[PDB]
Amino acid sequence: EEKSKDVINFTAEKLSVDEVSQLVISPLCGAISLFVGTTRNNFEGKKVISLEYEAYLPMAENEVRKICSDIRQKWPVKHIAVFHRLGLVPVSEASIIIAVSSAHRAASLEAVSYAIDTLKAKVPIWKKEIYEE
Amino acid sequence: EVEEKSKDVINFTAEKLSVDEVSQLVISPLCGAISLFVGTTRNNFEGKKVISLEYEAYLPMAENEVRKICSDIRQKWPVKHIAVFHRLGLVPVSEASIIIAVSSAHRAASLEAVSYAIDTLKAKVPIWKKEIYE
Repeated sequence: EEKSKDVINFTAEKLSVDEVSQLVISPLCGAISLFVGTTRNNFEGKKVISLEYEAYLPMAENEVRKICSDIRQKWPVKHIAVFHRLGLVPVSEASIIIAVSSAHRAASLEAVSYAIDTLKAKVPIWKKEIYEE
Repeated sequence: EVEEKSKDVINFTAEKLSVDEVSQLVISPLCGAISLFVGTTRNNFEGKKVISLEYEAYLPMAENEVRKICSDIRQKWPVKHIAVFHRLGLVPVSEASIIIAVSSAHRAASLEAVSYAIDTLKAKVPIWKKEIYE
């Protein structure tokens, strides 16, 4: 018997795809799907050196919990993890990592896609592009 | 605006797979999205307890089929790097038998590519799995 987990974290720290995958590991699961959001080095023509992220944390957390609850109603997932970085996120570093685990791949795949689309659509987190001055 | 040659990294190996090492292979400054799928040995199958899965790959056919998958992906979606690692031999419970990673400018490509990749690999690539019980 293993209680299912929702691990949600907003943090200024560098996100590690390894540490996050570990959080959703289970012997009852055969699939883990992940999404990693990275700072791309350009936006509409100009060179980007980093992205800066801000949020109203309480609200943001609450919205991520809604997403988790919704996921668990539509799919038989086991563990979910959602990490978002705040502050400056330099090029090629991760601003968001999501991971979901399940018995079979369909659930985890569909869950992760929904998670990322929904988070981008519904969570109060903003970004400012930092260029070269 | 440097050119960075796009990569297809395909590997069959008896070694333990690392989700970190595989993600590194598809990293790009031109990409904002990396999607991954990790296949793990589940500890049961139709009632009975499983201790490991054993995988055997018909080669080089299995490589050739993974290359087809990569080519097909690149015809429909604007992905940048693809990586497909499959472990062979005994893969104990909770360890990874397959890690697929795809990167792109934007998330739709990488999400869609990875699902297509895993479904298609399970459908078309000649790898035999035998359940090992207790």
